[PDB]
Formats: sequence, C-alpha cells, structure tokens
Amino acid sequence: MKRVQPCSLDPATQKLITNIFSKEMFKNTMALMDLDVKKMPLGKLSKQQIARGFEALEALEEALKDGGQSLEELSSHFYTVIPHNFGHSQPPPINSPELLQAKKDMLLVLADIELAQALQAVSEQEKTVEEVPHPLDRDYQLLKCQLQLLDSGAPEYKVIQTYLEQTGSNHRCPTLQHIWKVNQEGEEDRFQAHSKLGNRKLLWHGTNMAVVAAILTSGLRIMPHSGGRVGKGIYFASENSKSAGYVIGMKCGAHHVGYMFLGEVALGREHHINTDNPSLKSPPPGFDSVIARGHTEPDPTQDTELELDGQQVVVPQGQPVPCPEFSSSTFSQSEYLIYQESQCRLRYLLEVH
Ligand SMILES: C[C@H](NC(=O)CCc1nc2ccccc2c(=O)[nH]1)c1ccc(S(N)(=O)=O)cc1
Repeated sequence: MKRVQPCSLDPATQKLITNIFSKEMFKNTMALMDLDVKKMPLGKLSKQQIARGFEALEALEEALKDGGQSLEELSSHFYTVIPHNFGHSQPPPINSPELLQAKKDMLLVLADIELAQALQAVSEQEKTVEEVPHPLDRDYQLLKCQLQLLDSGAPEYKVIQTYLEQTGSNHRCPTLQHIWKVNQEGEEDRFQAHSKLGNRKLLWHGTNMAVVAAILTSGLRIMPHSGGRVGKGIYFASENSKSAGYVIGMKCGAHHVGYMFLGEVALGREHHINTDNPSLKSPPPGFDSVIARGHTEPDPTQDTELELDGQQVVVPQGQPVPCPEFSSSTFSQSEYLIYQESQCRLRYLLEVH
C-alpha cells in the first residue's frame, strides 16, 4: 500500500487542476458538441479514431468543392466514426463550409480532450515507487508548466485587472477571481528566436475549459484543419469581450467558471485587413502578423507596458474607441493573427466568473 504524499498546491491552484482534468467537464464539453458520450467514453477515445474522423471530413470537403459519394453517404461515414447524439434522431448532413468547419473545430477540441486522457495514463515508474504524489500534484506535474498564483500586489496585477475591466463587456464584465503567471519552459527557446522582433503586445485568448490542459502542456498551436475568418493561424483579441465569446465555462455551484489566457505576441510588422480572408496561411511578404482590424480598438493613448524577460510588452488599458479608418470593416472587433507558434509565449491564465 503506497503512501499518498500531502498536496503542495494552494487552494486556487488545486481547484484549477481539478477543473481542467475533470471527467465531468470533459463529458459536458462532448455533450455540448453533440457527441454521444455513451458510445465514445473518455477512456475509449483514441488518436486513430480522431484521425479517421479528419479523413472523413477531408472526403466531405473534397465533395463540397464527379459521380462520387453523396454528401449524405459521406456524412454517414463521419457519423459512424465519431458517434453523435441528437436524441436518437438522424444526425444532419454536413453540406456547407460553415458546418464542415464546425465539425473540424469539434474534432480539434476532441483531440485535446484525448491529449489530456493520454497525459493521465499511469507510467511504469509510478507503479513501482512506494510513495505517490497527491493526485492534484501528479496532474499539475504532468503539464510540465509552472503556474504561480499572483496576489493583489504582484507588479502586473492591477495592469491585468485594468485590461480586463476596461476592455471587457460594459454591462456584465467577467469577474476576476485568480491570475496565474504561466511559464511553459521551452516555449522559451523558440520564443527567443523572435527577440529582435519588436512590437510585442499582450493579447487575450479565450477558450474551452476542455483544451486548457492541452494548451498548458503544448502551448497555443496551429493544426492542419484549423481555420476561421483570417485563415490558419493563432487568433487573439485586444478586447477581452471578443475573446470572452469563445469561453466555454462550466456551472460550479451557483456560479459559471471560465478560463482565459494572456499571451505575449511578437507581432513585428503588421499587415492590416478590413475584410474576411479565411484562405490565409501566412502574412504577406515582409510582414510578421495579420490584424483584422475592428471598428473599435482599446484607446491606444492609454496603452501601458510590462517588462517580461527584459522585453517591453504593450498592454492596452483603454476602453474601446472608434477607429475612423476601419469604420466599414467586416470586423466589429480586431482579430490578431500569427502564423508561427513561436511568435506567442503564454504569460498569464485568468479564472473569471
Ligand atoms: C476550435 C478551438 N478554437 C478556439 O478555441 C478558438 C478560440 C478563440 N478564437 C478567437 C478568434 C478571434 C479572436 C479571439 C479568439 C479567441 O480569444 N479565442 C480550438 C481548440 C483546440 C485547438 S488545437 N487542439 O488544434 O490546439 C484548435 C482550435
């Protein structure tokens, strides 16, 4: 009988680790994506199944763009590979770009749920040691990501709170509960490659609770089937309200808990666009980033800076104001795009209610 060592984590961090590895959380997310958890339990999810789903979506995409299989037949194959639940009615045929991308996105999220399950598999060294860490220590250790909870008077704390408050929704701004500093080392080496590149900004990235463990383990990633209104890159926002739209939170007790990242992004020379371009795979030549510019932007006259690893990083502090040059943009709020994973380092994780 092995000893369970006492937990080293503070209460807030124990809660985070409980939440981002929660089996209920993961199954709730699968239900929210219309998956049939009975047919596709967490422990049964595999990389092969996910890869087969992407092959089925690739066939669908080719059909959508002959005498090949019907969209219904090809949809049926996808739905056999990745079981869905629509209260035991037929699932719907995947017959639009929008629905195709929504299934790609679902699988990208499912891939990160499978990553978290794979991470948790018990190693052989763990079966042999006579003492084990507390389970929340074990789970924290698996991330290979240093988290340090910040208190009120950490130098950046007020700056981050201000960014959240001034750029979050005016009527029901998310309520800040915790901030952690995030150090995923060996993001370090690849990030140091952009050390010459100025124009760094701290930007919001909101996400599903179900992908937080994966992000902490592996950083923000660009995968083969990722897409959106500015193409195949990593998406950020300068307005918390925009990123908060992507936060899938979870009911815990009387409240709704969600997580948002702050990334330091080396934007370099910006290419500004004012119309959607879902086909982009890089900036144009001589540019380091693409900014889909919104009707509004956090008032640039109120920008401050933080010093992170000896570099100045801009942090907006202003309420959003109108930008006359982009009053006719297809974007209400800006989307900031990088097309190399190396141009972002995770810096902070916020718990918001
Ligand atoms: C489908 C899901 N996408 C998101 O979570 C997008 C979240 C998001 N989109 C934004 C778009 C514009 C501006 C801001 C954001 C943002 O803050 N989050 C996703 C989840 C996981 C992955 S992975 N496993 O390839 O690293 C990729 C994509």
